[PDB]
Amino acid sequence: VWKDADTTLFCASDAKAHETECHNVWATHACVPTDPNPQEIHLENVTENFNMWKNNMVEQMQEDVISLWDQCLQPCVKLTGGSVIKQACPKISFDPIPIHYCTPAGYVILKCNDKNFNGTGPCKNVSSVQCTHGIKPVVSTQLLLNGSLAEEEIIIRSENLTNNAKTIIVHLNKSVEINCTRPSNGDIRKAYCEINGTKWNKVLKQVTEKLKEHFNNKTIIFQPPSGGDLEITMHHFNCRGEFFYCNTTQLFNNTCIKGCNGTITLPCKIKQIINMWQGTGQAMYAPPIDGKINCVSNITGILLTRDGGANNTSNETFRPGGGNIKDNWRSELYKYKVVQI
Amino acid sequence: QVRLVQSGGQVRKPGASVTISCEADGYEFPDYYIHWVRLARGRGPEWLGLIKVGHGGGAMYAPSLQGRISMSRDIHTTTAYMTLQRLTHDDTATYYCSRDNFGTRPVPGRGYYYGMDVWGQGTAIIVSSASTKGPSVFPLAPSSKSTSGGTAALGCLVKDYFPEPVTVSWNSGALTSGVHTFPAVLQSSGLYSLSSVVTVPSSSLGTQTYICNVNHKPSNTKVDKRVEPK
Amino acid sequence: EIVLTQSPGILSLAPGERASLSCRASYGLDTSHLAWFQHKPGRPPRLLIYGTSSRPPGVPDRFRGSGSGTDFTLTITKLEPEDFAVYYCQNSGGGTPLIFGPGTKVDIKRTVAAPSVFIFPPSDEQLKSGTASVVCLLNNFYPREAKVQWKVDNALQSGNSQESVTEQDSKDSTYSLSSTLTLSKADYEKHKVYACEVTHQGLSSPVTKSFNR
Ligand SMILES: *[C@@H]1O[C@H](CO)[C@@H](O[C@@H]2O[C@H](CO)[C@@H](O[C@@H]3O[C@H](CO[C@H]4O[C@H](CO)[C@@H](O)[C@H](O[C@H]5O[C@H](CO)[C@@H](O)[C@H](O)[C@@H]5O)[C@@H]4O)[C@@H](O)[C@H](O[C@H]4O[C@H](CO)[C@@H](O)[C@H](O)[C@@H]4O[C@H]4O[C@H](CO)[C@@H](O)[C@H](O)[C@@H]4O)[C@@H]3O)[C@H](O)[C@H]2NC(C)=O)[C@H](O)[C@H]1NC(C)=O
Ligand SMILES: *[C@@H]1O[C@H](CO)[C@@H](O[C@@H]2O[C@H](CO)[C@@H](O[C@@H]3O[C@H](CO[C@H]4O[C@H](CO)[C@@H](O)[C@H](O)[C@@H]4O)[C@@H](O)[C@H](O[C@H]4O[C@H](CO)[C@@H](O)[C@H](O)[C@@H]4O)[C@@H]3O)[C@H](O)[C@H]2NC(C)=O)[C@H](O)[C@H]1NC(C)=O
Ligand SMILES: *[C@@H]1O[C@H](CO)[C@@H](O[C@@H]2O[C@H](CO)[C@@H](O)[C@H](O)[C@H]2NC(C)=O)[C@H](O)[C@H]1NC(C)=O
Ligand SMILES: *[C@@H]1O[C@H](CO)[C@@H](O)[C@H](O)[C@H]1NC(C)=O
Ligand SMILES: *[C@@H]1O[C@H](CO)[C@@H](O)[C@H](O)[C@H]1NC(C)=O
Ligand SMILES: *[C@@H]1O[C@H](CO)[C@@H](O)[C@H](O)[C@H]1NC(C)=O
Ligand SMILES: *[C@@H]1O[C@H](CO)[C@@H](O)[C@H](O)[C@H]1NC(C)=O
Ligand SMILES: *[C@@H]1O[C@H](CO)[C@@H](O)[C@H](O)[C@H]1NC(C)=O
Ligand SMILES: *[C@@H]1O[C@H](CO)[C@@H](O)[C@H](O)[C@H]1NC(C)=O
Repeated sequence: VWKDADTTLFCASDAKAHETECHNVWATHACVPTDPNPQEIHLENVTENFNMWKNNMVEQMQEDVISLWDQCLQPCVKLTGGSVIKQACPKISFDPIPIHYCTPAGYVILKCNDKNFNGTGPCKNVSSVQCTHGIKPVVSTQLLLNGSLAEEEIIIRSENLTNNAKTIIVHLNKSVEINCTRPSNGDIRKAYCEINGTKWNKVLKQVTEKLKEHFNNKTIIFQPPSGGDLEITMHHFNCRGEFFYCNTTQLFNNTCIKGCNGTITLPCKIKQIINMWQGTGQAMYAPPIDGKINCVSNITGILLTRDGGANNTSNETFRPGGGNIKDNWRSELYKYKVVQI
Repeated sequence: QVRLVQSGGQVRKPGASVTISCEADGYEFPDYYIHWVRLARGRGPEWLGLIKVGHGGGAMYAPSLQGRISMSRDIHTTTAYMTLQRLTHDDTATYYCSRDNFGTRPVPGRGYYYGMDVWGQGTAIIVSSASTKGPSVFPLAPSSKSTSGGTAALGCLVKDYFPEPVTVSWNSGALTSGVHTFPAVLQSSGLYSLSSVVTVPSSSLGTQTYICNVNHKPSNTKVDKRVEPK
Repeated sequence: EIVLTQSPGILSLAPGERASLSCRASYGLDTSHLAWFQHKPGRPPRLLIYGTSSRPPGVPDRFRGSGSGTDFTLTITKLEPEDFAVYYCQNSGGGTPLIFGPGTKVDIKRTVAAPSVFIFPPSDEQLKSGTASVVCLLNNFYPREAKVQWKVDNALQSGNSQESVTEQDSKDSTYSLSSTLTLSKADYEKHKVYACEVTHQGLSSPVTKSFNR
């Protein structure tokens, strides 16, 4: 009745018309309202093959968030390959809202409902929907924030675990709150995040046990990022329109897997000059706004990179990636694929 | 016009380091990773590392070079860089940079493809302790041990010069038929050396003068060696 | 990891024949991670085939690739004169390291031709400087495989010689090899017989070119 196909999608959102928040402003003209009667039909005895890493829905969402960021966060100075653009840079309200991705006529979206589905291969419990769930376009590195959780066990996602040049997406089944704050007042860009070290090390031990199931019970070792921009060597994210940069060596402490029960406090910094995650160059913004800048986020996933050359070695090394924001949408679009009727 | 321009050739002492730049032009620099590959004399290409220029600028290096090689990228100036430290004699090669989709984007008509399609012009890195030295030309004289049925072989030994290259001609260019100028081999002394030979009729050994003309532009040395039967 | 093997070392065909080059993958990679390259001296490597069987724009249609995942083949339908070069396969994505294969040299077919072997004693001008170089010339031979053995008073020399081969001549499709045996003036004056033993497909018996100091 159907076959796999690629086509242009459209977005739907619950963006209010009079909101000044910039995800709303963009979605009011780039998306339609949400269907109040979502219809999901379960396919009896149907097996479909999914591939979250070769999914065109991710390319289309990436092109949306790029468009959404060009309209919203225009920097004072843009530096993109020998073109200096000086511009106005007004502070904005920036809180991501969920974006639904819907399919046009003649096509439909197949959703995978296997609780243990890792992202590739067959899916036993498939249903048919017209739109995806509400996916917030949260742009971050190292830690996936504010996403969905796995329904049963922790899920390790990768196009090929044997290929060390492929990103690993860890999908947690228990959220760990991260509470970041720029205190109100010597250094206006000094900030910090707070994580329950008891809840985090308990989850971090579980992801190492899950990685051991994929690497012949070898010793799992974590190490900090080996190089690159500060956007990838640090937990990078944006809060209240301010670009944060947090050091996460305390978050991947191998010895904690015992003074580990306390509160982990990551030293952060707000930077005006950033490397755009679009990969297009440098961008300078205005100094941070006054007052307490605070964001409380759910840690729902970890982006990892594995060091190769562990053939005869009895251990595996893992480092936090990675500056490919298309992996962020894959962490939510993995169970979806578009087919033509 | 898609193009990549590298910095010029360099000569470095053993133990020193070298940094090579790679400037992109004619395409969108953020859209492609950049690899570094070298080719040494008489050896296949060796992949040194790649730079994820569009995904944070991180780099992955070859295991045999980790700790010695370093790569990075600047997007605003569309330049990739490579630095190799503790240079040894084995590091003498032509170093190349190349762009690659590396499966990051589904480019139209090609998919999530992998392939270094555009390469820089190459940078010659010569690791040696020697300084600019002119060649000493020695004769390869023809004789009974150099004759075989009407034809005779003679030549010149262009030994102990640095650096490359030397150009060798015979009789000011009037003699080309039968000439074989061999590629120079970097001796253990750090100085290059090659031979240029030519086959001529044995009857002409007593009537025709054979002079090899050696020019070494780096040292500004020009030698004309008359080769006589021994 | 992945270990790449290419066979044969030298593939010898006439201009116009079909060429088939083998590239073996030890552990076997994804078909999207096997590329082919052409290399001519003085030029950067040229991407001919990406993803096992695809051609980038500007690559002639006679170049064709195929592979199962662990065994790969590059096909040249009709060999043009500019196609005689070295061809490497590469692990383009399934690394790292993104290893290149050892390479296969495609040279021009020819009837077997034995080398003209010449030996050159060291000059007196060089002998006065303290070094002695004995040159042995293998002239105009085919195929490329040639074995040169230096013997000083019937003693097999090993690590004191260097070989240099010219590119295949475009007219007669032959090769030329030079072998230089370097010795100090002291060691040279101690020994009498200096020989050059050549082994080639065109010679029924190994030819020895020798002289006495
Ligand atoms: C978030 O995800 C994590 C994973 O990343 C979850 O933690 C996992 O939870 C699963 C269960 O949902 C555990 O899997 C089970 O493991 C059983 C054996 O484990 C024992 O050995 C391992 C080491 O080899 C120890 O680590 C375990 O001990 C620890 O955990 C247990 C509880 O899990 C504690 O009690 C201990 O104190 C330790 O803390 C154990 O000693 C394994 O038997 C079981 O498999 C059976 O059941 C499953 C379904 O659950 C069946 O599919 C399967 O076929 C098996 O059924 C067989 O046996 C039953 C009877 O036993 C028969 O009826 C059947 O016919 C059949 O013969 C399962 O694999 C996993 O170990 C655990 N991992 C970690 C690191 O904690 C979190 O719970 C999850 N959190 C949330 C909130 O969702
Ligand atoms: C992961 O997801 C969580 C939950 O979605 C996010 O948490 C949200 O964080 C944002 C800030 O980034 C919070 O937004 C803040 O709301 C405050 C409350 O405003 C409401 O209520 C007041 C009265 O109490 C009304 O007057 C007002 O109209 C609203 O109804 C605002 O006061 C904050 O704005 C302040 O600062 C901004 C600029 O920084 C100024 O423009 C404002 O004038 C004001 O001074 C702010 O908008 C939001 O409340 C949080 N959600 C929840 C449910 O608590 C995480 O941020 C998110 N993580 C990431 C990384 O995206
Ligand atoms: C995700 O799960 C699928 C199975 O649901 C795994 O696919 C298997 O892959 C191996 C090769 O590694 C094949 O031999 C099996 O036949 C596949 N199982 C099937 C098709 O049911 C896949 O490897 C898993 N990937 C990860 C990253 O865990
Ligand atoms: C199948 O998927 C549906 C929708 O997510 C879910 O409600 C149901 O429990 C699943 N059933 C099985 C047997 O997996
Ligand atoms: C955080 O995760 C919990 C479940 O652990 C969920 O109930 C809550 O809605 C999540 N909050 C956000 C902002 O996503
Ligand atoms: C976050 O931390 C601040 C103090 O740094 C605290 O006042 C606030 O209540 C915390 N919020 C949560 C949700 O824990
Ligand atoms: C992160 O902090 C640790 C100490 O907590 C420090 O050693 C490391 O250099 C820091 N990393 C960066 C990128 O600053
Ligand atoms: C790791 O934790 C131990 C205590 O469990 C602490 O002493 C050490 O400083 C921590 N190291 C880092 C890098 O956070
Ligand atoms: C994963 O990569 C390894 C080599 O890098 C390869 O042997 C294997 O076939 C790959 N697996 C898949 C499913 O592509």
